[PDB]
Amino acid sequence: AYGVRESVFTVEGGHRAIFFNRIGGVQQDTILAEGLHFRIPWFQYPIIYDIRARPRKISSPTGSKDLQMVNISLRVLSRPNAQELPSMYQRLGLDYEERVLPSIVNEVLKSVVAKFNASQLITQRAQVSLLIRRELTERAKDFSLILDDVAITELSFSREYTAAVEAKQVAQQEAQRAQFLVEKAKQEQRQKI
Amino acid sequence: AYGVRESVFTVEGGHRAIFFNRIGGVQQDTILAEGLHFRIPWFQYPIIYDIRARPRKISSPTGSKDLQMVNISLRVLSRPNAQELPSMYQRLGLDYEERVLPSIVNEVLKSVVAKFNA
Amino acid sequence: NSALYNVDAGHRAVIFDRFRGVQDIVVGEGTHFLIPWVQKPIIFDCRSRPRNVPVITGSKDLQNVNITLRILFRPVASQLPRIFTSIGEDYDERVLPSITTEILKSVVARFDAGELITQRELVSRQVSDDLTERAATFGLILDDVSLTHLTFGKEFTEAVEAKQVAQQEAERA
Repeated sequence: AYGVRESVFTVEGGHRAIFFNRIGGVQQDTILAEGLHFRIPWFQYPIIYDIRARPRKISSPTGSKDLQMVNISLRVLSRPNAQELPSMYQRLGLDYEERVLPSIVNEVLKSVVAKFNASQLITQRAQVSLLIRRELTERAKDFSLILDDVAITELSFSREYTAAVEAKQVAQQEAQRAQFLVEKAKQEQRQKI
Repeated sequence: AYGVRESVFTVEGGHRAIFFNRIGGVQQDTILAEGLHFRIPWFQYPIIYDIRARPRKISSPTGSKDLQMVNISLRVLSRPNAQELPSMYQRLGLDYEERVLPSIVNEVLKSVVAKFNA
Repeated sequence: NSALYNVDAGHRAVIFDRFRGVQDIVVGEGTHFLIPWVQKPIIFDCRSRPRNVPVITGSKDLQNVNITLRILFRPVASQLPRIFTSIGEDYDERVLPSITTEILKSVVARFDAGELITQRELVSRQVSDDLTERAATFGLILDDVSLTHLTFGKEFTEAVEAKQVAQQEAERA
């Protein structure tokens, strides 16, 4: 009864089984889709890859065109490419996300965010976001990792830069309050008269 | 004795029973008023909706044309329409008040009060 | 009984055949028949599902807004198997965060708090249209898209209160 049990297996939930044949290792060009399939009890020991795109959040400080650290946190959604299921494994292992995404994402962040200043980076955040999205797509393309969507989930600066922008708003608010002070002065003048 | 017990039911107090048929789901256009009715033991499992208008109090800060937040709490008395009992359920479920009223009421308040000053 | 399954009202079922894979059609509500141990169903909600997405968003004037957007979304009935295969039943927590965050941030970066409150219709239409366009790719209808919870920083509140206090000081003085 165990001969059939270990011989035929079903793959479900958008998962793919790649057979690690004992003849030469991973059996290339034998990728299979969802459904049911026949697995050799010994020679073929399938490895299951979940194709559902798995988002990941990366928190990595990066330098800007203003030479100031910017702890920008980015969320990236990606899934393995169906065409190159074996070879990626052969060159990446069953643990490829933590083996590829950190290096590419952090290098792209440092090489892209460095070309913008804080004000331009935030006001034109769409431009830098889509530029980094294209860069990440191109970079991870070689790694067989299809990229579903690249977005910026957070952006923070040193407390001193935020203090500076808060002081800018303070200056605007004070230059606004000045005219109310002038009106109060007018009323006080009338009272004095 | 239990065959008749589960087969015929009485609806009272301004309540409507809509039958969830097993042939294709909710028995559309089979709505019935108060009184007594025959409910199939298995195929038709009625769901009871209280027609009686119910009130609800919504408290939520809202901006005004003066750019100031005003917590103008509003009470609304509403009941489901008798002519569309199935479809609403089909698209709302048995909990439509908490699923609809918050969004519509808060959006309406924000889009109406915001146009006026105190 | 193992092969006997029923999908409640306001819901849809997507059936997966082991010998033929996923389906290309979606069955309706109510009890249905399937092949035991081969045709496994999955139940998805067709009723408008609400969700709230509170977030701090950076406006062009570098003053962040603590803003909450409430969206009544339900998956497209036709493309339910497509999304299930692509991402699975965790289709909201795997997609809605990114699209909501990016849409709201892009909308907010256009203007500032004053321009945000002065024209509610503009921002409402922008968020609605952008979210609908984004969810068109993901095939999830937005039954209702509504932004109803606005909050700013203490600096802009200070500015508004200064304006109001000066205006009242006119009459008082």
